[PDB]
Amino acid sequence: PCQAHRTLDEYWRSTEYGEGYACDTDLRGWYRFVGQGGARMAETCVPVLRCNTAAPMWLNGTHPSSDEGIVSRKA
Amino acid sequence: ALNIRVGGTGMFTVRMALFQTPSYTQPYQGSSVTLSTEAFLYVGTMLDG
Ligand SMILES: *[C@@H]1O[C@H](CO)[C@@H](O[C@@H]2O[C@H](CO)[C@@H](O)[C@H](O)[C@H]2NC(C)=O)[C@H](O)[C@H]1NC(C)=O
Ligand SMILES: *[C@@H]1O[C@H](CO)[C@@H](O)[C@H](O)[C@H]1NC(C)=O
Repeated sequence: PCQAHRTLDEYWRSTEYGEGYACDTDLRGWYRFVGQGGARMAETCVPVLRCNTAAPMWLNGTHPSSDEGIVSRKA
Repeated sequence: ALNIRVGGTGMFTVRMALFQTPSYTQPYQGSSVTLSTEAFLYVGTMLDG
């Protein structure tokens, strides 16, 4: 878990980024969000055509607190 | 000494690919792109010859 992960340092994945078309067909596994974009990903539905992608996603709900374990969510 | 002179011609391999990202990282594997005119392009050319 917290020891086995691949960091992702992509400054373009920010909610601020204007528009692109990259699509994550190949992202497999646990990943660590690091860089200027931040440490956590989206929490509300960001408006369309952001994050270098025509149709971005987002986690609905909230981040689980510390010491909560494995949590199931539907992005 | 008998000299048999032969010749030929070859073709080098040169390509391009649309990088799906800024910083020119990942190629595009789809056969067509439908984009917004305000978005930006990111393409480069390789040399495998
Ligand atoms: C995220 O967690 C799930 C749950 O442990 C991992 O395994 C998936 O589990 C579901 C539910 O049993 C299966 O239907 C999937 O086939 C499992 N996925 C795989 C790839 O084996 C899942 O691997 C984890 N996903 C990532 C991207 O790390
Ligand atoms: C995701 O959470 C949002 C915010 O609470 C909610 O409107 C939506 O129904 C949730 N989606 C699912 C599939 O439960």
